[PDB]
Amino acid sequence: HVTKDMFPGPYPKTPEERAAAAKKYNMRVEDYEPYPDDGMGYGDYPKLPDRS
Amino acid sequence: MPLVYMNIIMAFAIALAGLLMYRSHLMSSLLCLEGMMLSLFIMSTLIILNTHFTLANMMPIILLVFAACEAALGLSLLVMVSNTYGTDYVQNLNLLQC
Amino acid sequence: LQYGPLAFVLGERTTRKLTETSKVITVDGNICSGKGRLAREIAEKLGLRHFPEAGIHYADSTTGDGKPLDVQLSGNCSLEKFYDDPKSNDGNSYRLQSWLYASRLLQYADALEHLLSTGQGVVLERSIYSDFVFLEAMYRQGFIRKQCVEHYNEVKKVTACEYLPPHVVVYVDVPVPEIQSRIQKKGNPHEMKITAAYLQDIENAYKKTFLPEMSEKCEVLQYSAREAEDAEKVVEDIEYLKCDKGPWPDQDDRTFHRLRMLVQNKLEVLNYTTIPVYLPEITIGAHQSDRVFQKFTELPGRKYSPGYNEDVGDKWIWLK
Amino acid sequence: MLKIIIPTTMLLPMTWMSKHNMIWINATVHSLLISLISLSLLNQLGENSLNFSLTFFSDSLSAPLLVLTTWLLPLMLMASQSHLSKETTTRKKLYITMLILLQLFLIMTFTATELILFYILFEATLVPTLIIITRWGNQTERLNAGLYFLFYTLAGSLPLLVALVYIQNTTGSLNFLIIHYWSHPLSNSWSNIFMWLACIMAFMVKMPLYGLHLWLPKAHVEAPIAGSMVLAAVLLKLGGYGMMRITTILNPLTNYMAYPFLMLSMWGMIMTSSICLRQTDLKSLIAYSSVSHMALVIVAIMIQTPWSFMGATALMIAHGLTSSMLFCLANTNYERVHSRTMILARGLQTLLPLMATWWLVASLTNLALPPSINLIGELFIITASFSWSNITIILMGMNMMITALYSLYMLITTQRGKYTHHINNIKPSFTRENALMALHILPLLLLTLNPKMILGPLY
Amino acid sequence: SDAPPLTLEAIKDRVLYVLKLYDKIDPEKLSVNSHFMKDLGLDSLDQVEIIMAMEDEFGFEIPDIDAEKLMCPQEIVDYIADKKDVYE
Amino acid sequence: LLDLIWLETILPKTTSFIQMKMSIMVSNQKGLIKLYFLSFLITIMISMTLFNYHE
Amino acid sequence: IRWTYARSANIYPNFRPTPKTSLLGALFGIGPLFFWYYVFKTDRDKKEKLIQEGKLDQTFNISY
Amino acid sequence: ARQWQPDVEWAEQFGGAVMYPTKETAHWKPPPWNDVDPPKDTLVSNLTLNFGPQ
Amino acid sequence: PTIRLQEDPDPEDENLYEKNPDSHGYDKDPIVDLWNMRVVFFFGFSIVLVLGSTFVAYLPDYRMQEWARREAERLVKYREANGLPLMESNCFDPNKIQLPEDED
Amino acid sequence: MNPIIYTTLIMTVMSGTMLVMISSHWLLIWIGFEMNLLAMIPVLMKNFNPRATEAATKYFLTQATASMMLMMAIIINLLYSGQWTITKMFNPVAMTMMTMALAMKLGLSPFHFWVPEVTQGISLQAGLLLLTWQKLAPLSVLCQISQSINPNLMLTMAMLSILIGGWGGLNQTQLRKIMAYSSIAHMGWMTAVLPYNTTMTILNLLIYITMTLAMFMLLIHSSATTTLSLSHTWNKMPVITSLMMVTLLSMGGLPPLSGFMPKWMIIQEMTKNESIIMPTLMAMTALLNLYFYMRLAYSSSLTMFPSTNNMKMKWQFEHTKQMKLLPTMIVLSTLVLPMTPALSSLN
Ligand SMILES: CCCCCCCCCCCCCCCCC[C@@H](O)O[C@H](CO[C@H](O)CCCCCCCCCCCCCCC)COP(=O)(O)OCC[N+](C)(C)C
Ligand SMILES: CCCCCCCC/C=C\CCCCCCCC(=O)O[C@H](COC(=O)CCCCCCC/C=C/CCCCCCCC)COP(=O)(O)OCCN
Ligand SMILES: CCCCCCCCCCCC(=O)SCCNC(=O)CCNC(=O)[C@H](O)C(C)(C)COP(=O)(O)O
Ligand SMILES: Nc1ncnc2c1ncn2[C@@H]1O[C@H](COP(=O)(O)OP(=O)(O)O)[C@@H](O)[C@H]1O
Repeated sequence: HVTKDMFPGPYPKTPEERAAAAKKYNMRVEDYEPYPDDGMGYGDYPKLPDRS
Repeated sequence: MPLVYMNIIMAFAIALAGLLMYRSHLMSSLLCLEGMMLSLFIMSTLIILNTHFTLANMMPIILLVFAACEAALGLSLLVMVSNTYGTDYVQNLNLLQC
Repeated sequence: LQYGPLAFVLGERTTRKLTETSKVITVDGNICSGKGRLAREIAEKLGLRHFPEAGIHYADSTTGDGKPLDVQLSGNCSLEKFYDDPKSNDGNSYRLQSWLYASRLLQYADALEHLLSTGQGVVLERSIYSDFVFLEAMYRQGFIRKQCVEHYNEVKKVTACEYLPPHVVVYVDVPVPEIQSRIQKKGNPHEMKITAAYLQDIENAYKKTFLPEMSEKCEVLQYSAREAEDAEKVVEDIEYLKCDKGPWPDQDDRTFHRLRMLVQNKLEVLNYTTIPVYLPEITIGAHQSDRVFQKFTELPGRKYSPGYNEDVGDKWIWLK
Repeated sequence: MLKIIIPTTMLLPMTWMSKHNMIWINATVHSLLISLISLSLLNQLGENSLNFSLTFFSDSLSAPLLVLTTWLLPLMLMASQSHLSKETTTRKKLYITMLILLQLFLIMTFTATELILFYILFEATLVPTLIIITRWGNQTERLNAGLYFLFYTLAGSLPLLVALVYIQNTTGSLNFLIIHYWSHPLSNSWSNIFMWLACIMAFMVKMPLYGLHLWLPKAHVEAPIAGSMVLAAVLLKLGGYGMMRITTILNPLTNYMAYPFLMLSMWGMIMTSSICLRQTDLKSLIAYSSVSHMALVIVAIMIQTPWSFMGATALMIAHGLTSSMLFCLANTNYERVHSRTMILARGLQTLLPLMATWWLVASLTNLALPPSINLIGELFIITASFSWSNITIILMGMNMMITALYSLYMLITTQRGKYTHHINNIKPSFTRENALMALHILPLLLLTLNPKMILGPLY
Repeated sequence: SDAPPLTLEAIKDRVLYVLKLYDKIDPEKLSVNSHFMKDLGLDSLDQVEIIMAMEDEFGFEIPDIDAEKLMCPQEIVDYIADKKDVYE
Repeated sequence: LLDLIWLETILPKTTSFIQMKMSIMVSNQKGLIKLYFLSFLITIMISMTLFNYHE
Repeated sequence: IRWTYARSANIYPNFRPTPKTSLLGALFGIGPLFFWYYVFKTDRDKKEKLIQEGKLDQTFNISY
Repeated sequence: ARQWQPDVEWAEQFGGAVMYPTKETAHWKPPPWNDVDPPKDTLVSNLTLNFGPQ
Repeated sequence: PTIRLQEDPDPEDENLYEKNPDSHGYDKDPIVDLWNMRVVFFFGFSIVLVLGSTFVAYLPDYRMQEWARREAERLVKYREANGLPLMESNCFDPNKIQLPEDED
Repeated sequence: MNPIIYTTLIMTVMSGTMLVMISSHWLLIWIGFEMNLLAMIPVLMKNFNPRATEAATKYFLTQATASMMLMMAIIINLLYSGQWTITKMFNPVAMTMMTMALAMKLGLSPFHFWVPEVTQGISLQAGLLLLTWQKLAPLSVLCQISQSINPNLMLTMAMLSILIGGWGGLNQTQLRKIMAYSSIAHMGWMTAVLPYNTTMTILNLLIYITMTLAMFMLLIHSSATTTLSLSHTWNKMPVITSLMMVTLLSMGGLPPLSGFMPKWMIIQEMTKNESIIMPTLMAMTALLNLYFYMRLAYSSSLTMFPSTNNMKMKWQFEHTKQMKLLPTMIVLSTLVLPMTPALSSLN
């Protein structure tokens, strides 16, 4: 029941894309920050704090 | 080889070039086909006459016969093409691609 | 000797069987008009074969045993639930319309096969040429989408071009209030739900598109409700017609041979009904398609070819 | 040899003539009987091979592989019959036909006396596997997997074919006996280098070699359980077998040529063992472990010593059995929870204790616990590599550690801890699954008593 | 590929270009909001001629009932955008 | 970096990309006999010069 | 599901050849292979030259 | 759970006039269902002649 | 419709234990399931495993290991009884070997 | 078209081909080609539509140019030696002209452009005839004059044909264009081995004709001309789709199917002549044909595509016309590899 637009996508550039991605991952837009947009393949996934 | 042989072979080459490079009208390409046939007739006739190959004297006539068939064939197709488009331009024959 | 190129080559011709009473006739009219009795009476008086109006299970009548099959294995649509919920989001309306057009195409093919093989004429109730009026009504009442109309037009364009239109088009004219009175007197609860706008749309489509179009290639005989009850006058009016208008006089043995090759081989007739245009209303998923096909193949006489099902009494199978 | 081939062919009309409710029973019973009959090829002569006819021959290397194939067929049927319950009778018969055709092609491949017939059957194995994967796989990725599994193979095999026929034009024969007896040295030239590459690369990609292995995680993950069993257990061994047959004409070129492949194999076994430590999918972990073990086998074949060949044979047999068991163990939980994620279902030892015991035994055999034959093959290869070069132990040692580190990891992830609270559909283990686990594991432990059966011709 | 995605700006520029080519219009007193009869002092026949020029420029016919409503360059721009389905 | 990106990039993805580009180049023709027969003339000249003179 | 998909399938669609990416790939891919080739080739060349000189003390070395 | 099977969106990849759609072939249209194109409105003009008065 | 297609819903998996509390996991029909269990167990554990192991354990010495041991014992006894070396550095007789006549 | 007229036209096509086959005189071979073209033009146009007319026109133009070049080569050969027998040409220029003319007749690259268009523009029966029977006469003529072949030009055209067939087939969704590109690649395979062993050419032609006949008959039986139309066949005739998948696998040259036998033989023959690079490149290139065959198999038989409701009606009707040679053609297209040595009967 997880549809096509609920999966991680490419790196977000526009603020509307950032808000959409933040809502997709169930995060506050102020709290959502993806990995830097190099070619390492992280894409849209949020960069969470490195705590264990 | 005599210079006449070279002239006839050059005539065939010119007719082939004219057929291979298309302008709009299909009738011009059909005329180029007919010219190619005429040059072939002349060349074969000259060779057969020079060598005195008697039984080959009927060979050019047979050529003409099939030339007519080809000519008729082409004209038939042209009619249908015109009937579809009101024109014999080859740029209308592009419904099929590669 | 099954009819084919060999039968045409030696002997069998179509024009030798036409006997001036072939006259493909269709008797059209609005909903609940008495076109059925008029069609039956015309067939009886003129000695023609009558075809009852093609319904959801017309194809079942001509295959296997004539008994109808289950709705989920044949049709997969319901007219009663179209009357109940014409705007249902399961796409029953256009599915029913497409199935009915396919049924009418098959029935027209059967009628043409009969006429071209025996020379006897046929009488039809509606046709593929007039199936569209309901569609237009369905579109003007908001029952179907525009995409369904476009798909219907594609299918009609690739299907109906292959056949000859009927000789005679008979139209039974009944006003809308009389239609509503007849519907109320009929008693079936589902037809009670037909609004006047739907019937008016059907009537408008008929009178504005079908008759003007057919009159160019066929002769049209219009009759009111009162004068449609006397079959004798209609029959004698048909008997004194000059069929010098449409493409039928232009038909010779070779075109008849092509048409007869086409009207048999029902799969070639139905070829373009299932064009791969993916409308949600008529598209069936892979799992449902597989399940329904497996259910169909388990019917008593459908697993093999007609003469090879031993469970319905076929014998001598090993020598056939 | 027809005494094994003909019954395998007879399995086809027998399964096509059975009832709808009796296909599995008949197929399993007669496959077990065929395995029992094939068990008689282990009586090897020592000096030479068992030459049945001009077409077929048996060897101390071929016989364990044939026995493994014949034994793996009934286990594949047992694992298959669960997830094919809702399937139609005809399509079930087609699936069983695919498995039978695969077995027939494998048993004819392992005994062909000429290289061209070997090539024909070794390529013919592609069609049933591709059909199985692409038709009865579960996810949308299966198609892609099939494409990989096809073309990665063929890009390797088409040059070999050319090389093969070229050899027969210069030598006059491709029969293995004549090829062996009339062997002559390979000079150092570009032509000989490219002939070596064409003779080696198909078997390299079938192993698979590190760098040419991308087809394997896809194909093994997306395949159905029987497909994964046959892919890991038997098919990966084909290239290995091929190498041991083809290296007899490649000397002394192999001494210098083998360097890039040895470096790739050692460093790639390290890489794939490390990859297993971070894998969210349970099937992918087993696939990468297979890659590491086959890298060890590649090193053993490349260094070309009798101890290395014995270790390679033992490791091929042991890996086949262990990997098939691990795939079946994963498939049980996948059927329970309909997902392949490793951390989804945890603490399963509390709910399924005997399955936890099977998991523990499979994990112990995977990390080469002595005196299991996995350890025997690994130790023989390590000793031969040490003789080849003393430094190799470093890499070897590293691999050993990492293997345990991921093996127990998988166990600890799936059996220990606390169960997931919301997963409430974990029913008790069926007798079929337990019997499949036992039929996987008991021959593995039994073979320890008589290791010489699986040590190959160099014994 | 076909013509690029025509936008509102290009439509407006083309409309003013063909409007300034009209001889009965002062090239600098014309603005996008100028009413033909009022600001430009044109007649009904001049407006009809302007619609003919519009039809020639944008390659599609305009019926009389609509053309009776186009009374300034901006209305022409809106009509062309609606007919060509242009959002920006 | 290696298994999911670069080993993918070099062997299979490059093959797919190159074959797709070549297929697009080869198959995308306008279907006009004028261009085809011009190419035929070029081919005839090339065969008559580069091959017929080498014998 | 999102975590698994991002860790497995979403990586290549979001990959760009970059000087950092290219350099790291080249290093971590081919550097170790060449290093190990150099080490093993040096060791084996030394051993073979030592054998050719008739000095290795290979007594009782009959298993290989 | 059940095996994945293609759906409409998966099917439409193979419904265009050509694989691998580029910018030039995006305007290509699939051929008609039957191999029959609609007739063109290429009206053939008749020849108009003045017969007389002279 | 806001739907894309007419599709069957994904069914829920059925428990074999629900209708057959002792169902062996082989088939829905209890009789066929029980006989599948019986045939699998009898032909795997009973016949292939037990008989096969026994047959493999008692395979005749076709590899000629006892023969080799006895031959080695005889040769060692003879060679050490007559003061001859236990093994020769040359596997083949140098007398039947014709080396190239000149090495320079 | 009258059935008698169609029978006469088919017989005229076949008799022109046979006249080419049995003639010892160059003029009679040319006459056979002319008769074949004359009778073959109407067959392409049996079902009248603009596309069929365009295909017929393109075919006529190509074949007429080829015939004129053919006659010019004959006349030059006669000029440089008073010979009419088809044994071996006496002038390299005439040989080049003849080779180019026969390549244009066969549709080898770079004269391949007309084949996909003409195949797409005609029906499946006309396509079957065009892609099976029309290859016999030029191949027979090429086989007779094989010892005069310049190997460089012939091999260049064959390699170009293989490459272009693969690349063009990679991009198609219409089944007729896929078949045409397969034909181009297979013709390249046929002509690659011609200067070495004409028996291999005959064997390749026979295998290709059998598989093409099976393919076209399966496409006529399930009346589909596009990929998506063929995606519906499984819901009406699954056996047809299964047999089609097996035939497609055979067309890809996969062992142990019949399609593997020609390439294999060709490859080994080439290795007898110290030709190693070219066969390797040809096989690695035929991988592309295999790829798009596998794509068609994926869409047609290995997965189940969504269907339509009206298909239920088609469940109630059988096929009134049966093709008598389809099962034998399928069996020959798949299971004839073990009978490989029988090729000695072809020489
Ligand atoms: C769950 C409950 C657990 C607790 C209960 C357990 C009770 C005690 C069990 C512990 C048993 C202790 C084992 C000790 C070994 C004794 C048996 C041993 O002596 O037999 C071996 C013999 O074993 C067999 O040879 C090896 C097993 C054969 C393996 C084949 C498996 C069957 C085929 C199935 C397919 C497998 C596919 C993979 C194949 C490659 C050794 O043979 P060998 O010392 O020399 O004998 C020399 C004298 N001979 C030659 C005259 C006979
Ligand atoms: C999944 C991807 C894996 C792909 C593996 C591909 C590796 C293939 C190895 C090379 C293939 C070509 C070998 C051809 C068969 C050898 C036959 C032979 O030995 O004959 C040679 C012919 O050798 C050649 O011609 C080889 C030329 C190569 C042609 C094709 C080039 C393909 C690319 C080669 C380099 C890549 C090789 C390793 C790739 C590994 C995979 C990444 C000499 O014969 P003669 O003509 O008689 O000459 C001696 C007397 N004058
Ligand atoms: C090449 C040589 C050509 C020369 C020959 C030309 C021959 C054509 C002659 C045609 C004559 C006619 O049709 S006669 C035309 C028909 N009659 C009228 O137009 C008068 C009634 N109209 C009005 O009064 C309006 O209010 C109006 C004043 C227009 C205000 O227009 P606006 O709404 O804008 O304000
Ligand atoms: N194409 C159609 N679409 C929807 N309903 C149809 C269609 N054709 C027939 N029907 C239904 O068939 C029912 C009875 O048919 P009709 O001819 O109108 O009355 P009668 O049975 O008296 O002849 C009507 O309720 C009509 O709606």
